Amino acid sequence: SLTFEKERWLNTTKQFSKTSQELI
Amino acid sequence: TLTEENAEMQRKREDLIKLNTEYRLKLKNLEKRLLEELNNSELMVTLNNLKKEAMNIEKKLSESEEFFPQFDNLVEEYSIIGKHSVKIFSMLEKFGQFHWFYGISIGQFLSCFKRVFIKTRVDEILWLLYQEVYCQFSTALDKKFKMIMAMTMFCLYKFDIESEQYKEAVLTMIGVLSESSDGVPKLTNDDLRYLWDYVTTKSYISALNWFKNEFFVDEWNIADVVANSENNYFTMASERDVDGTFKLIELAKASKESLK
Repeated sequence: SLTFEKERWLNTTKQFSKTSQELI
Repeated sequence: TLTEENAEMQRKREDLIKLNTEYRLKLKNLEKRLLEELNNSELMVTLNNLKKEAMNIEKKLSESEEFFPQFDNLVEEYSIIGKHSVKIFSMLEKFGQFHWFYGISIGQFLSCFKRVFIKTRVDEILWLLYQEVYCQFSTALDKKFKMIMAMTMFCLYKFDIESEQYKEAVLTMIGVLSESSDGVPKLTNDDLRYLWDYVTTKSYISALNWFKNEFFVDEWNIADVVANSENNYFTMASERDVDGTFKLIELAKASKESLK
């Protein structure tokens, strides 16, 4: 049941880069 | 017009309001659920179901992003009507300069643009806009100015719909009628030949009202304006050598209202 939470955390750490780019 | 005629941004506006509310509320709920998970690091099944609903909804809304180019295409499809309305409002504003009593407000134009559809889709809505604005603004202009406005509406329609040779024919017919350009107009039906014969026979107003009736087919008197009206305030004007009380007396007799 923790696979979905792990995937959500992985997706957050993935799109952190696009968050930084579309932050600046 | 895109939220009322085609309802395009009507359903897109309710959809984007729902999407922005989903963004804000689901960001807050994700923060709260992550805080609860940190506190937790029955309930497990509910949290997993909510997470699955969240990722399914986010996936669907991300796949919905490809409809935005279609939305922009549909928005920019209705822009010729915008340019035409800008021309119409400019002509309203400039007929506020030939005389001191023919001013125009933006709210009246908004009211008539709502009332055009409150009661070739682009061509049909454009025809409706021209017809309704002429019907609602023919009553504030005297005979010369009303005839001028009708001719301008007809010429704008026939130049932004028809070809260039008809446009040149209309320009040279106007120039001949103005006694300015001495050049024989080129005709493209019997109506133009009849007009040429009439200006040869020194008859003008017959063919001018023939063209006017060719453009618009519905007339609107003062009774029609006061009948289909929203505000309770009306202003009547005229020239000094012409009275207008007896027309209101006849209207009150017909409408059975106590005129004082």
